Amino acid sequence: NDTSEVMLLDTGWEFSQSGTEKWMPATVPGTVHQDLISHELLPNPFYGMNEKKIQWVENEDWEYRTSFIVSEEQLNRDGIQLIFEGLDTYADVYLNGSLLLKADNMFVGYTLPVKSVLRKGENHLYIYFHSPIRQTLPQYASNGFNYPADNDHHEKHLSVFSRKAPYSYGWDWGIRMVTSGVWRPVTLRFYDIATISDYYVRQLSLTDENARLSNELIVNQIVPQKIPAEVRVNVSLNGTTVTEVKQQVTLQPGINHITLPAEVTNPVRWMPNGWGTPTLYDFSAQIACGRIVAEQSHRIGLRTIRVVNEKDKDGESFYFEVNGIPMFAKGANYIPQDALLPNVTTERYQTLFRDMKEANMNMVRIWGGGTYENNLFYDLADENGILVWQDFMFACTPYPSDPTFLKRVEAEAVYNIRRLRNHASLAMWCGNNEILEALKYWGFEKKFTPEVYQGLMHGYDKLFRELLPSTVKEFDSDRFYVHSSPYLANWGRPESWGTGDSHNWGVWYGKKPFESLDTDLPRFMSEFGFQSFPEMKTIAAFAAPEDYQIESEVMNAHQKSSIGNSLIRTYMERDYIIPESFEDFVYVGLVLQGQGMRHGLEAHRRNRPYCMGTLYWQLNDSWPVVSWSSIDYYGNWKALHYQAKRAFAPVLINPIQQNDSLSVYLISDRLDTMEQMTLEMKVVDFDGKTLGKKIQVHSLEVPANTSKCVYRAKLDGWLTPEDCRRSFLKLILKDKSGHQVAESVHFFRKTKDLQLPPTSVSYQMKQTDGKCELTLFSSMLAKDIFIETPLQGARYSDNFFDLLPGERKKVIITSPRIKKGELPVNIKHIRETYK
Ligand SMILES: OC[C@@H]1[C@@H](O)[C@H](O)[C@H](O)c2nccn21
Ligand SMILES: [Br-]
Ligand SMILES: [Br-]
Ligand SMILES: [Br-]
Ligand SMILES: [Br-]
Ligand SMILES: [Br-]
Ligand SMILES: [Br-]
Ligand SMILES: [Br-]
Ligand SMILES: [Br-]
Ligand SMILES: [Br-]
Ligand SMILES: [Cl-]
Ligand SMILES: [Cl-]
Ligand SMILES: [Cl-]
Ligand SMILES: [Cl-]
Repeated sequence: NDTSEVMLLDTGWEFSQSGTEKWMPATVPGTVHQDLISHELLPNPFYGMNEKKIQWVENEDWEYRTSFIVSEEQLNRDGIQLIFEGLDTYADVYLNGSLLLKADNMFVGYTLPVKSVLRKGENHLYIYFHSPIRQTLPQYASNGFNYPADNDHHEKHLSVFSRKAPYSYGWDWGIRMVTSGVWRPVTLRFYDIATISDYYVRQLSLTDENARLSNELIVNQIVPQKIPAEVRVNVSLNGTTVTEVKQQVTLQPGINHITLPAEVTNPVRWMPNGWGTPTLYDFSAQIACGRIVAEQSHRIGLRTIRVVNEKDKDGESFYFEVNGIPMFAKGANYIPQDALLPNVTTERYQTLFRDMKEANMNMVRIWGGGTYENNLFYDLADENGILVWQDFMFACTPYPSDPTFLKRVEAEAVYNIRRLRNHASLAMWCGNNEILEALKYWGFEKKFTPEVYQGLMHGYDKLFRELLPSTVKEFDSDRFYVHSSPYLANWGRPESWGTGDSHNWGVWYGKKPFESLDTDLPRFMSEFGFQSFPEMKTIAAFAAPEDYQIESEVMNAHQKSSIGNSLIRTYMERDYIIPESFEDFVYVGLVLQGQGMRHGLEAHRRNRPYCMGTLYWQLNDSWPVVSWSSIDYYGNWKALHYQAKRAFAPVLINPIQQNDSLSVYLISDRLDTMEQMTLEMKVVDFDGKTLGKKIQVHSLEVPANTSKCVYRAKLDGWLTPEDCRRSFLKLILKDKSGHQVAESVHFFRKTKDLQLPPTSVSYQMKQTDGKCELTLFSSMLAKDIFIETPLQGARYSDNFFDLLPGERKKVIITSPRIKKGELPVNIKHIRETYK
């Protein structure tokens, strides 16, 4: 790209527990915990009872040192900057006897001029990480109250005083690992003349005919002379130049602001997953001085995203309009992929997005108790067509709002807004998670004096209704901001449900049946969820076999909600026979979470346009644990992920049965209307025999982006109560010429009420390496089958599906670990779980 040289400061690091004077190799980027693990100085934090055994680390200070060589020639570059992309958290950075920086914000990158401090030959970098605990003890002691951050698993809730990942202090699905270290990359850049400080591609307008852009550059010129330069912007697509623009300047010492207009005629639009291609242009900005001294590029998607949040007859709408078209949101809430962030590899990020794209998602919420994710994450969003709802990193508690804290947050907000604002995927900012809800409804007013309660309320506005929205207005002015999710709606207050987004925790915390999701509807569901134990191979990764009960102390260990086990059983008993064995119980819990949650995903799509989106809680896990996730820590899809994929299908046949009657809806998120369609249904018993005749509804239309009822029949006089216990409804949708475009299966009774016949799923297996093709067969219905393998991270073409009486079913299992010579397979189904 340009004449600069970058040195990656990523080898030869050592670390030491302060005071010990003992030093050992470290891996950077990394964490103090991981460095210790690598030297068997801590046990596997995720195993067994090890949480309590690793806590001591957070009471210690930790130092990091590296040496590097700089040549005479490098020292004669005009400028040299040391960039820290992340320091967790209170870090005194020393280079060659100079204190360059007192870092105090995990979420901030720092760029430091170092030429004048560097020496020819060897150079010594030394970082002192103050314990974030010991650092904030005195701050907590000055405060005279304890903030109500219940997810902070310590008597003193110190999390709130630090700009550090909230979940690192513990969460209701997470381990407490209050770590430190150089958590993103360290780079030393040697350069001439200037660097591009920021390159913002600002979209001014977009029509089918023309995209107008403003290319906004901040150049930091490091020499004392005035430098004539030419600024060049090349717009390209797939390696071919689309437009090129050019601007003569004379760069002054310090910051220069340069703006160059560019246009793209007949622009190829970036579209979300399901609606077309996630087209990305390449925008390259160069500073040319006679040599290209500086260059920076962004991949740019050309699209409009408008969040429509307006008063209406139903209350206040909350929806996303994309490229002019109201887009029903289908997705999940995302949390950190690990307790130790630098352990999340490029491959792990790629697989997560594959999992989202494959489940037909078009949106993800990066929830406020994690981090502002790394550049890769948003790059993957961009190229997978997934819209991104970005919370600022505040969750579930009120926070300080003193001048100095607000200054720190302002830096963090400016840094990440500029970092993220060029991404096609970025759709909106949200000030926090559930803080206004908490302040209003979680009983804080009986916990604090009236004066401190008032200070919390005034402090709320300072941060979330003044500082954050005004910063977004300044630096990202065409992006929506909302102060909180949920902004008004509260799950115990039906009158508030028509106003904006909902976290419906009536299911789970309120003990409400899954069927309540058909009647308790939001304008937009930004959270709802249900826990499940992960499958046995994940349990085995943290527990010995003597530990495989629900309430072993092990298992308790890996259940951070406190309530969760009894809720699971309470809900399971409503719909299923509770199995006697721990492993059968784990299996039925996976089925339960998949079935109840997908009934909600279905209600929300069915009730469009009243409801315009659904993001379940939660996509993923940070470690081996019992949680609300659809994918466990090892990347195994639970039933819920397969069920999310089905419920998010572009076209879906949705049968819904209430008050002894059946409706069938056809739901489409396609951009085109389907015409001359036939819905075909037939009642089949568990032995495979059709009851009565096929039912045909011909001449159906399925308009773009609609949910519509095409069929209703009462059960009474159609099927007897015994038929209902003994048969299912198969439903297929076909075009004019009889091509199948969709299919569903419907059961008339709760699973515990079904007269399931004893049966064996037999299978044939054809195994090559990387691969296992299974052909399954059962003469009778096998209900909710789980094809279970011991192979961590094995991917399946399908799983957690009903194998229909007599119907062959092909399933492909893939894994890099499958060898050309036989994969262990155990097939479970509902009837086996009880006598
Ligand atoms: O309890 C599970 C999850 C939390 O992990 C997370 O804070 C989320 O915002 C939420 N709201 C209600 C419950 N939940
Ligand atoms: Br410099
Ligand atoms: Br600099
Ligand atoms: Br200027
Ligand atoms: Br990174
Ligand atoms: Br108080
Ligand atoms: Br606001
Ligand atoms: Br137990
Ligand atoms: Br019913
Ligand atoms: Br069902
Ligand atoms: Cl261990
Ligand atoms: Cl940046
Ligand atoms: Cl139903
Ligand atoms: Cl059986």
